[PDB]
Amino acid sequence: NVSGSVKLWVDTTQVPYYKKIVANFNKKYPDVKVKVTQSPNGSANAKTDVGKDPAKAADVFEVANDQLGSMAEAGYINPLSPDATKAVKNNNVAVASEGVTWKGKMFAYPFAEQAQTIYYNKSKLTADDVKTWDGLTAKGVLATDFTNAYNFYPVFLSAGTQLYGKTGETVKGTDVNSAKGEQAMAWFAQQKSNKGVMQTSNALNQLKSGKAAAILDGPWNSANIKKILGKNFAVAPYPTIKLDGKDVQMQAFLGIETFAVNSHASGSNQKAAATLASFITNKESQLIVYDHSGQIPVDKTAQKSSKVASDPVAGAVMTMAKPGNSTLMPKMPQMATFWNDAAPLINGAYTGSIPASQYSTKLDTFVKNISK
Ligand SMILES: OC[C@H]1O[C@@H]2O[C@H]3[C@H](O)[C@@H](O)[C@@H](O[C@H]4[C@H](O)[C@@H](O)[C@@H](O[C@H]5[C@H](O)[C@@H](O)[C@@H](O[C@H]6[C@H](O)[C@@H](O)[C@@H](O[C@H]7[C@H](O)[C@@H](O)[C@@H](O[C@H]1[C@H](O)[C@H]2O)O[C@@H]7CO)O[C@@H]6CO)O[C@@H]5CO)O[C@@H]4CO)O[C@@H]3CO
Repeated sequence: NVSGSVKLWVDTTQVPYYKKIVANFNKKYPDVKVKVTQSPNGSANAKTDVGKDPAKAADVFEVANDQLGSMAEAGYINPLSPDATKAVKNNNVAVASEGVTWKGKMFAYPFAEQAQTIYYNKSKLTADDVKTWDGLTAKGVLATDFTNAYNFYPVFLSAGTQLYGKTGETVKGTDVNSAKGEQAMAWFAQQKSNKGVMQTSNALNQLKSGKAAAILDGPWNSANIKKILGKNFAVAPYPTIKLDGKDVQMQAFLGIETFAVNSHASGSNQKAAATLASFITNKESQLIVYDHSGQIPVDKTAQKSSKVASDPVAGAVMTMAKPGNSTLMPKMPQMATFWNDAAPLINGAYTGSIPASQYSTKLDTFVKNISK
């Protein structure tokens, strides 16, 4: 039997359908009392919302894969048991297992495969127009945010640099302090004068108002964007960009969204938390998330289901996941410093706060900063 009381943290707009998933959980585990709330500062802040006060934080909480190495090293999450690991590995696609694995051990329960794509109004741009960045932006406005390093750091990967080495595990392996890194900086700077590129803190709202023909966004907004665009909805994988005169695919990050179990819980509450985390990341639950938000399951069976297999967003995400089209977000403990420093590096190049004469210096400083 499973008994106990557990608190579950999800994002604000996910609460209604996680209550449905928890109702399904309670059909099987009637004696577990679950309280579902939104998290204090959203899934993007999980490591900080938990770490501020582990005993007060949720027992099961939503967290993206990049945060897991920090939380594992800090002791906030324990490794999954051998049986739990076996189930994650058997049930989900390989990149989901890689996403939750730190130094050979799994630390979370994966549920969604995330890659940004182009979402666009097909009455304003054609499928051919969206194949190249310059061609798209010559024909319509793409709204985006150069202050968000998740959006734009992968241009450095398109440029041929590595982030924490070959597989994202090498502390000193970021090599953007190079001519290749400068090519990416120059690309950001070029976009400031591209009249088809609109800087905004809310690209989705510019799509909704009709001021943008296209945005870069992820599958957490798939259903939202389908509603906004209606019969004009279209999606495509990321386009090519020109770096040093060559056309190369513009990358996105590949992220894996997960639930983790707070290591504070003990006794029956710990068992209940692990059971809940397994359940809410199972195939049925992933498909409920898909039905509501359009997020893409990591479950092998769910991905091949007719419903997901026919969704154009799923197809674009599966393209994005291929080598060369994205890179899995690393999960080094240094990732907080990486994100903090990457955003001003990129935005400084875009706005001109960092002029070309400073690219090499700033990239050298960046590598030192993120490699401690
Ligand atoms: O912008 C939307 C976001 O805004 C608000 O969050 C605050 C947040 O509370 C602050 O802590 C801070 O965020 C920091 C993070 O703390 C820091 O870790 C880092 O974040 C990086 C993430 O760790 C990394 O995973 C990735 O984030 C992706 C993520 O993988 C995607 O799943 C997707 O996340 C969605 C979130 O799950 C969701 O909560 C919401 O996020 C809000 C948040 O709720 C709100 O309170 O929507 C997003 C999708 O739009 O996308 C994110 C990328 O945006 O990359 C980030 C780095 O970009 O750095 C951030 C920023 O410095 O600040 C934000 C407000 O800016």
